[PDB]
Amino acid sequence: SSDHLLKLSAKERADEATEAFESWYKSFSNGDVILEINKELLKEGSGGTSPIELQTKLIDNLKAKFGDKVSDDFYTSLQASFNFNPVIVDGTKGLTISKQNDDESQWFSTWFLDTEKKEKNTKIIVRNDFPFEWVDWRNKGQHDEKVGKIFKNVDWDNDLSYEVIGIDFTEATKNIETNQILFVQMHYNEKIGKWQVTGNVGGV
Repeated sequence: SSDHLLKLSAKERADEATEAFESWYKSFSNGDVILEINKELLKEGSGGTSPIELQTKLIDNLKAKFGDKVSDDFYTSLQASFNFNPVIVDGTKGLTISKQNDDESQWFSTWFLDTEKKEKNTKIIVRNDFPFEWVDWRNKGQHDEKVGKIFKNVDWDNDLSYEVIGIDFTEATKNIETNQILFVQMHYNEKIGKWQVTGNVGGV
């Protein structure tokens, strides 16, 4: 229904969104694999098989796993996030995602991703083992200095399509550069009638 947002109360929305997030976040198991290359590909630059290919095949697979659950700009933003934060096979590291951007924010889209092994890896995976908590942007986050401004793109004061999630990286570990504490926004999709996880993220 159209006014589904209008009819609901703030807590009902917050809860609806959070539940949607969980649904996704838990629509797969910790550590499931999304890009695998044969062992053979580790050697040389031959076979490659090159960033735009890896980035692509990766994104393709992702789209197939997730579907409606995330907004299209989500994939969009992630692919943009490469470009200068490339996917490659490294002689020691094997297959990995290299942080090469002075822009910290370009790295932010990589938050949910990791490598099976720290040396000579062949696989790329997802993690759902982080603590997450609903956040009150409209009243708390938006004014909160240091990150009150990471979300410039939403009105907040007049817009009901968007809500914010907070994630805690303090007592967990990754094989690639890590951030600590990030926020991700959910958008209610009018056409679809459900919440989606956008590619809009930030906050160090």
